[PDB]
Amino acid sequence: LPLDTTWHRPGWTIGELEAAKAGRTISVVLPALNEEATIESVIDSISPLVDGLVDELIVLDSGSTDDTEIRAIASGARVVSREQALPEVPVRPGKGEALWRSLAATSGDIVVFIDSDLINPHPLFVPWLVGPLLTGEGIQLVKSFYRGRVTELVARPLLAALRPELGCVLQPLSGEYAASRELLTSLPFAPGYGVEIGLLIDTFDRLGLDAIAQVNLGVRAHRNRPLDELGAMSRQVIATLLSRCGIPDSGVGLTQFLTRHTWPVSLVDRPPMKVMR
Amino acid sequence: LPLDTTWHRPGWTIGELEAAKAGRTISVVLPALNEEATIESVIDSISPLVDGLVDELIVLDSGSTDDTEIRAIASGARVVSREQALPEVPVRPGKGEALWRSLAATSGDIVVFIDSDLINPHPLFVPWLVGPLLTGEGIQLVKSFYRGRVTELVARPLLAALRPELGCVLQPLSGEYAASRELLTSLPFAPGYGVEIGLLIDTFDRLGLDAIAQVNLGVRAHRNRPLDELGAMSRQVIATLLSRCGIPDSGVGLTQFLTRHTWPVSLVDRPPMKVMR
Ligand SMILES: O=c1ccn([C@@H]2O[C@H](COP(=O)(O)OP(=O)(O)O[C@H]3O[C@H](CO)[C@@H](O)[C@H](O)[C@H]3O)[C@@H](O)[C@H]2O)c(=O)[nH]1
Ligand SMILES: O=c1ccn([C@@H]2O[C@H](COP(=O)(O)OP(=O)(O)O[C@H]3O[C@H](CO)[C@@H](O)[C@H](O)[C@H]3O)[C@@H](O)[C@H]2O)c(=O)[nH]1
Ligand SMILES: O=P(O)(O)OC[C@H](O)CO
Ligand SMILES: O=P(O)(O)OC[C@H](O)CO
Ligand SMILES: [Mn+2]
Ligand SMILES: [Mn+2]
Repeated sequence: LPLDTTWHRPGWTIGELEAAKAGRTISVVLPALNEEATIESVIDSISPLVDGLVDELIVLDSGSTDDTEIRAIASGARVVSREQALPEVPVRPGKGEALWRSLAATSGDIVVFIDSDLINPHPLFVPWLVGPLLTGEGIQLVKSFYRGRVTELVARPLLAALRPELGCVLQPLSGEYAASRELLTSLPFAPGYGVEIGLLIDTFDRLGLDAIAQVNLGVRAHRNRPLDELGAMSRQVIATLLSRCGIPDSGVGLTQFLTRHTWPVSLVDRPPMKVMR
Repeated sequence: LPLDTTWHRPGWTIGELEAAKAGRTISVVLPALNEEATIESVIDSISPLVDGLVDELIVLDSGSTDDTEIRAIASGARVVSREQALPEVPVRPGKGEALWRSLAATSGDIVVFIDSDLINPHPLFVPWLVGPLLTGEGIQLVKSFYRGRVTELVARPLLAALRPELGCVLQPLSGEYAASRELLTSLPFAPGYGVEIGLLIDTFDRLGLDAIAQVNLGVRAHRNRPLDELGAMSRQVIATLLSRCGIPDSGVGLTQFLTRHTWPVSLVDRPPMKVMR
């Protein structure tokens, strides 16, 4: 593949990777909205790395109203609200907002994102993801893949239509990935569920494929959302993808008939966090 | 809805509808590719209308290699191959080809399409669909709806993005619909699975919503295809939708990793069947 792809279990040990840091730091961010059932398992999969390979782990709590925050705290995680991450700026809804704000609440040269709704995640996710950033050259972004309705019906076919160079990316919508701060604070952040696809297209347009790697995380399980919520997610993915391709989006939310309901869509990106410096 | 929508069971009787024909004829087309398990049930749901409300029923056999044709014949249906429908023109693959060719093998002023993979279809499908064409004014196209992964994730959200006026169409991808010959032979036909969405957008752009109605057919069951085949279907739907919206499509087929496989996509429409006159 024209895309650096690690097809089998990476061979790097935790101690090698740590040596390879060479003064660089690593932050881990778990965005979370109402994931009380899974958040503790995810934090626990990663907290053993802290003060070693990982210099920092935070939960970016994105407005949870369940026990996400208390359970995360009881697992020893630093929990940061959207408001605390960036208090001069009023909070908008959606995942992209949470991730963008997380840049202001972390200081790692490398930032790793892991969804907090994962079912029994491997403790090597973070080592496997930072590998190419640490030991490669010019890699600034690493995507995960795994053995994807929105992914297989919406994002990959749309990429084939409009950015076929990215056809080799197996899981463009993957919530597990790592990237340099220099890259992330230089890119705008799409709102809502548009954030991954925006980052991928923006990264590629700006640095080309050679700046991107992907690593196999094996098998993945997570919360299965209802079709209607996916419809809304897909709508936002489309809105962001069309925008990156110079195509005007109507700005009209998807409507569904159960009576009538209109879901929000946003055509507004957050600017590169750099301007907030 | 700005779209003429019949929300409950239509009240027209078969005898009223027949009276309303007023010299107009009605053709029914069942496109079929390897539907031996369901084809007989579908034909039988409709053949009682023949020589009455329905003047003509054909199965457009689209290259079947199972018992579709023999079973359809044994149910008393006229079976027409792609080659027989239009023998001067070599056959291309896909559904859109079959439907376009079916225009050459029928002569009804009204043409009704019904998928041949339906599980126990109602015998009133055809009466319910021709209703607005017979008793309305200016209606040239009638779509069905029902209580849709490609539909809900790809087509409706893309329509919301690019032709939001069509947001009120509940089942844009529905295989059950009827339209005037005058309309159908005036429109190009998208290849493969692009044919429905192309017809809807072309119809709207040319006649506006007032020329379109939709009728509730209740509940629908059909063959559930694997995700990868849907991926390919979605790719073609996207290709056709982008084209109708003036957006250049790469022409690159969707690739999937199981090793690598590329599915065909086509950017070539068939012209209005009128030019073949
Ligand atoms: O407003 C939100 C919505 C989600 N999340 C968190 O983000 C993660 C992913 O959200 P989820 O609802 O599980 O998304 P998915 O349906 O799995 O969507 C997939 O595809 C999306 C589009 O790229 C990605 O954003 C997701 O990370 C990816 O898992 C979860 O941990 C959530 O807790 C927030 O923090 N705030
Ligand atoms: O090359 C082909 C492919 C399909 N068919 C027939 O067309 C009908 C619909 O095909 P199907 O594979 O069942 O499509 P769906 O997955 O159900 O796709 C839905 O969405 C598509 C995109 O609009 C429509 O074309 C379909 O009619 C609609 O049911 C079936 O009776 C097939 O026998 C052909 O005749 N030739
Ligand atoms: O929830 P699924 O089964 O529709 O697939 C979700 C993938 O992990 C992300 O698109
Ligand atoms: O086969 P489904 O369940 O994915 O839905 C199919 C609809 O009838 C057409 O998009
Ligand atoms: Mn999830
Ligand atoms: Mn079907």
